[PDB]
Amino acid sequence: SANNPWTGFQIFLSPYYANEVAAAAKQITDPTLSSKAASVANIPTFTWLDSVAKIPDLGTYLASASALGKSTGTKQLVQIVIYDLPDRDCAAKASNGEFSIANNGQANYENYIDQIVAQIQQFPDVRVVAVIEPDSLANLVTNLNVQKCANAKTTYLASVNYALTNLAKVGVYMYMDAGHAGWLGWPANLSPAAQLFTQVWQNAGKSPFIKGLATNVANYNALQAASPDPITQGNPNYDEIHYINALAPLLQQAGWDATFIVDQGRSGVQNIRQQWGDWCNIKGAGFGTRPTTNTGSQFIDSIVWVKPGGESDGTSNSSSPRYDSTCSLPDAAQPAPEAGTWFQAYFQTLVSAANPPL
Repeated sequence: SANNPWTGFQIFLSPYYANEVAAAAKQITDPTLSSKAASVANIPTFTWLDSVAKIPDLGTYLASASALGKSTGTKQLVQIVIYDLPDRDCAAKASNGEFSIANNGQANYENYIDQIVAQIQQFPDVRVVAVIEPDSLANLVTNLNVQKCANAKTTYLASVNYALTNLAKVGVYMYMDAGHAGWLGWPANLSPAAQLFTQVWQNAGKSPFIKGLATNVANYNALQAASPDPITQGNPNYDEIHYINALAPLLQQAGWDATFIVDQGRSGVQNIRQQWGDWCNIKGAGFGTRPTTNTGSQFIDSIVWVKPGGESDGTSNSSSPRYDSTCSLPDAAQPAPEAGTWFQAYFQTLVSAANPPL
């Protein structure tokens, strides 16, 4: 499209990920690998607003970005993930969301959005790009047979709508999560997905700030695969570019000339999964293509690092109340700590296996 949110902006680097990476790099004993690891702090990632407790951090990042812009002569851009739906991750065996549909989930989520908007409103000289609710709408395409998802459908739609409608009022550029090629990219899922995303876009007023969709968030697919990963058998859309090429025209027909961003933060190593749906701490993952607007596709505004590589996807301890057995599969790195917390061994392998090399 004409307006790529990233062009002409300097991405604000997460200080939290920078601190995690710096602390991680000094534990890496090999001096050469340690310095490659340290350099990861210079690679832009998305900050996950996975709870209300993260909202004050958003405020600090906006204010810091505003001051950095002025100190360096640049316009700054802060990258966030909106990730706090009630009954979050409805098809998972476990979720870490603080809100539940049964306990005023929708009102509580609206207040979470209101607090985010109230921060963003104070810093108009900082641009914000937001990924909207990973692991949400995609479940409403393929997983309505999951009773928790069926029961969450109206709340997911209403809450995502509230986020889109109100973040648009403060000029946030938004990409709705849209799963990945092995979820919604199956040819038979493309039209139901397009119908859902278009309805969501319509309900939120077709705001031009709703730029399109984010794919491969927290996943491991190739953007452009040299040869199909065996996990993809039966799906001609075996990588993200095939998925996006197939989905984009369906959105365009509805009057939404949507563009896309693609997570590649853990895509450096292909052919590491036994089944395509295995998502938790996949062993042997490497850092992938660094974020860039040089995407190789008319439809793709940026390759991004949404999931911050090195933060666990979930614990492998079956005694945890948050335990999801996906995290104990043979292709999941174990033992693994609780979701979101630092997983040092996994980070070190992400560095060692980075492709392109760091």
